[PDB]
Amino acid sequence: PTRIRKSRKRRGHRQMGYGRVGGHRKHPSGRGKAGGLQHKRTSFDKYHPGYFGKLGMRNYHVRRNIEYNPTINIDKIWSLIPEEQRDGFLQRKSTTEAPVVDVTRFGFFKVLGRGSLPQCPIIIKARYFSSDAEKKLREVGGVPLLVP
Amino acid sequence: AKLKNHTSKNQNRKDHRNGIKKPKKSAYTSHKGMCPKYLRNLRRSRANDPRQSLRP
Amino acid sequence: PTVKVFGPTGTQVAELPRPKVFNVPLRPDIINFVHTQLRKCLRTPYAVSRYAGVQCTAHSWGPGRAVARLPRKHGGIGAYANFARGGHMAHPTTVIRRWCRKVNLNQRRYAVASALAASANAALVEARGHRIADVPSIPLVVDTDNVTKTKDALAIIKAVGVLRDVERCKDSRHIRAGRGKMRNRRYITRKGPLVIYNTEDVARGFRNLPGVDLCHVSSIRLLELAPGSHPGRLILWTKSAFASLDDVYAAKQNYTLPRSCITQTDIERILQSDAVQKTFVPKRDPLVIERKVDPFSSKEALARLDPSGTVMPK
Amino acid sequence: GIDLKTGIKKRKVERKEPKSPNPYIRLLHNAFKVVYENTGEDFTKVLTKRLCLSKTNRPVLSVSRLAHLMHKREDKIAVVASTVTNDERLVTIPRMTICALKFSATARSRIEKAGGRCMSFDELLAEKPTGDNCVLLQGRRSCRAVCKKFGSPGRPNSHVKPKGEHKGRRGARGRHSW
Amino acid sequence: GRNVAFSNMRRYKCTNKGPNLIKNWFNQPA
RNA sequence: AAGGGAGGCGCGGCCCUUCCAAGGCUAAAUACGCCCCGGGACCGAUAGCGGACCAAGUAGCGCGAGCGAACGGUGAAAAGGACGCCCGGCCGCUCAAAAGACCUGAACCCGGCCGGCGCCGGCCCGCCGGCCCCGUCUCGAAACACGGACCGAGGAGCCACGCGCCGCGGCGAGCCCGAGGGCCCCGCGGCGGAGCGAGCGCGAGACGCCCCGGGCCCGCCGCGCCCCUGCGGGCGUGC
Ligand SMILES: [K+]
Ligand SMILES: [K+]
Ligand SMILES: [K+]
Ligand SMILES: [K+]
Ligand SMILES: [K+]
Ligand SMILES: [K+]
Ligand SMILES: [K+]
Ligand SMILES: [K+]
Ligand SMILES: [K+]
Ligand SMILES: [K+]
Ligand SMILES: [K+]
Ligand SMILES: [K+]
Ligand SMILES: [K+]
Ligand SMILES: [K+]
Ligand SMILES: [K+]
Ligand SMILES: [K+]
Ligand SMILES: [K+]
Ligand SMILES: [K+]
Ligand SMILES: [K+]
Ligand SMILES: [K+]
Ligand SMILES: [K+]
Ligand SMILES: [K+]
Ligand SMILES: [K+]
Ligand SMILES: [K+]
Ligand SMILES: [K+]
Ligand SMILES: [K+]
Ligand SMILES: [Mg+2]
Ligand SMILES: [Mg+2]
Ligand SMILES: [Mg+2]
Ligand SMILES: [Mg+2]
Ligand SMILES: [Mg+2]
Ligand SMILES: [Mg+2]
Ligand SMILES: [Mg+2]
Ligand SMILES: [Mg+2]
Ligand SMILES: [Mg+2]
Ligand SMILES: [Mg+2]
Ligand SMILES: [Mg+2]
Ligand SMILES: [Mg+2]
Ligand SMILES: [Mg+2]
Ligand SMILES: [Mg+2]
Ligand SMILES: [Mg+2]
Ligand SMILES: [Mg+2]
Repeated sequence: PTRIRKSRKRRGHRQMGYGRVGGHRKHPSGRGKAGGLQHKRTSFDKYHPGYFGKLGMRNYHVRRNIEYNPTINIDKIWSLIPEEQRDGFLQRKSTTEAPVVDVTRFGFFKVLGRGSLPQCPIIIKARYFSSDAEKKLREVGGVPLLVP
Repeated sequence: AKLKNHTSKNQNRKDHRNGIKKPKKSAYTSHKGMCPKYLRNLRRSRANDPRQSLRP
Repeated sequence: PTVKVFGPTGTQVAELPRPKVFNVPLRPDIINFVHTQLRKCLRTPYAVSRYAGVQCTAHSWGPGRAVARLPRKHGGIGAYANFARGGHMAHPTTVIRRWCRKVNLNQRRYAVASALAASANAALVEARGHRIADVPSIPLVVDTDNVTKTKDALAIIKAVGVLRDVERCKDSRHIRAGRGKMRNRRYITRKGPLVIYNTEDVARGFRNLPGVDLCHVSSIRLLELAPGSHPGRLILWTKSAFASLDDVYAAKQNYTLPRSCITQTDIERILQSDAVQKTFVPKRDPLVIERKVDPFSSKEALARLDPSGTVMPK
Repeated sequence: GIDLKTGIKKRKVERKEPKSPNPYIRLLHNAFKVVYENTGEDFTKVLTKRLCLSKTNRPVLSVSRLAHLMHKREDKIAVVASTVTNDERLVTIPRMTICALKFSATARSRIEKAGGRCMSFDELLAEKPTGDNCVLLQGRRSCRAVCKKFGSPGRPNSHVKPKGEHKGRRGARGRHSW
Repeated sequence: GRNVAFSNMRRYKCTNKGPNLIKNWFNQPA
């Protein structure tokens, strides 16, 4: 709303906050980003390291759905099991009726190892594992599995 | 035309207006620049003291 | 508690349970925020023409001819400036102004629910402007079931006690005060009751009445519930409308009504109660302040400092 | 004239009232401000100041952080002037009593299903206005992503990342990269 | 010292002449 | 040229995957002035189109290409002004009213009658006291620095998009009126959730009301030692 703005509080002041000595002119520094290596060098080095130059290999066309790679940690695995069933599985730490969790159905590929699991056997099927995700899973009685 | 080259006339008054600041209390104890052979032995000693050790 | 239900003639005929949408907290801040954004979404754009002021040919004469430097038409007439007669605006209006505003779906449902809860108070309906001094219940439910002649529909509104609110609206029609009467907004009337209906034909017999509006219960409008952005409208529910309120809120998928809270009536009660008062402990006695005055003036003033009198009075 | 400049500093501005238009916040703050003036307890004084804060100074608290902090003192009332959310990475919750400004729908369901209680600040006001057997708690005020870019990336003692995308090398490969 | 991220917006083309590059949505309800 | 074309880095070889150029037709969903029709938090006669006025791209200007104005309003009814007296005036008639060439009719400026001889302050009142020309650039303006005879009306930080930070509302490991389909109902991306590395790729728990620091864990660079599926795994050390 125009009626609550700072600029309407300057009616009657000859110069709307821009000063008498300097004033308000068109483009006293130039337009846009120009000057970054000469007269704005003090600005560009203080706040934008690595703005100038080249770095690394280039790919003329990236395949966005090849490089896509979702991930899930082991501390998030038991929340994929619906709440109505988690209690019973913990109740009976079965080796012969352990829960099977296939994480690609939920849309993940690799399993990483942050966190910890409850003391309960469980089977996890995925496309790739990290080394300590496997280590913490075998510590619990679980098995990792690879799936198509 | 020529303009003035240099003065420090008002600069001690600007330096004093917000007080003369002091460095952070934690800069006096920064490990930066101490001997590495002393900073290695410092970590080793504490890790094997049950009153100080923080291993799980 | 149960609401009462009246026949189309005025006696008590039935009882229905309170729908849960009336227990939502009263939020005049949320109703004002939503009413503001959704009343901006009905606007029609306006703008000046893009050629206006720039169809003529004009150029500066320059210095040396004892005249100001603005562009001039052949002959020397001022042109092409906001300070010249016939020139363009300094910054012309454009239709790319953002005319609409966005509101989340959760906050749109809160505003309807808070505006409906305000309608269940006889003290907020009165303070909104309506005449409800001869009304059986302010959650007013009435059994009509089919109304086609305006004459019969006028008879019900009398048979209950909302007759004075529609005459309040009828006797108020007038020509408005400004330029608005050249722009198809020549008359103004005050706003009366809102009839909300579900399965019965009532619209034909109610619509012609001054200051009356019609809402099918499945789609309730916030600009109707809070005219002027003031919440407490008087609402005449048909029986089938009032008895489908909970079904309607069950039809909103993955939605729960907001949590009920306490009022300043409830807070003022607690503080005046023995569980809170028993923690109270009094302040020290406060400093005592006089004005200065010369002790040496009199015997009594001086004696206040030294009673013995070794000190001379004067 | 009078010299009131030397040895004297400029006065300070702090929030002495909430600026929310929510009527439930004004009612509670005005109520706890009253109890402080008739008690002088410093629990009701810190709690009165928490209710004036600006929602970036009131971060959330998760159940797993509370379960961790309230361990070994599980018979006490946690008092939080913010929202309590849920942490699904914790499989089992303990029984506790929490009083908060707001609970998530899923956090309320879990707290109650363990035997716990979800109090409101007006339940707290009625039963325990001066904070007996209560602990005040808060979350990590410096957890926001915005507060991670404050400063001068590019200066040799910064440890802060820049803001946009920077695709070059100059000044970005360590000292002696300019 | 101003610490902003550089805007990645392209300058407007053909604003006062050329083909009309502004598409409005006032006809959307119709 | 004869089987050929393509697979986001060139050349030569071997495969695989997937298509058949150098000929042709084809509705729908999409875009838009003039002109007609409806609507508006738009303008209200120096505004809004240049153009609201029986005759505007007109009158007028230029060899020509071309340039291009100004001017809206009596009253309910024309009832648009009787009779008389002097030789245009007077008197007076119509009308609620002259509103009489026309609604209202401000300022600057002026003519007749009547009164008197700059701002502030005290006193009833012409005395005493104080008072340089404003706006502007400027170290510095009453300046022999510039603009300004007077008066009226108009006359200059608005809007769109992108970026940063702050405040408030709703919901919260989640969140979300895309487009579209049936102020109401349904509605994908996306962003957040994990980082680091040029890349092959590998991938975080240990403490803490909060804040600050310490310690440790993940990646990148280096390096002891032991081993299975091996320039691969494990366990360590250092900036
Ligand atoms: K300024
Ligand atoms: K300057
Ligand atoms: K310039
Ligand atoms: K420039
Ligand atoms: K540059
Ligand atoms: K290169
Ligand atoms: K032109
Ligand atoms: K000029
Ligand atoms: K000039
Ligand atoms: K929503
Ligand atoms: K709504
Ligand atoms: K930056
Ligand atoms: K290839
Ligand atoms: K290509
Ligand atoms: K290629
Ligand atoms: K004109
Ligand atoms: K000047
Ligand atoms: K100058
Ligand atoms: K000068
Ligand atoms: K001057
Ligand atoms: K002079
Ligand atoms: K002079
Ligand atoms: K000057
Ligand atoms: K001069
Ligand atoms: K002058
Ligand atoms: K590397
Ligand atoms: Mg000023
Ligand atoms: Mg001025
Ligand atoms: Mg300047
Ligand atoms: Mg200068
Ligand atoms: Mg200037
Ligand atoms: Mg200082
Ligand atoms: Mg000129
Ligand atoms: Mg104009
Ligand atoms: Mg007016
Ligand atoms: Mg064709
Ligand atoms: Mg005009
Ligand atoms: Mg006149
Ligand atoms: Mg100059
Ligand atoms: Mg000059
Ligand atoms: Mg002059
Ligand atoms: Mg004016």
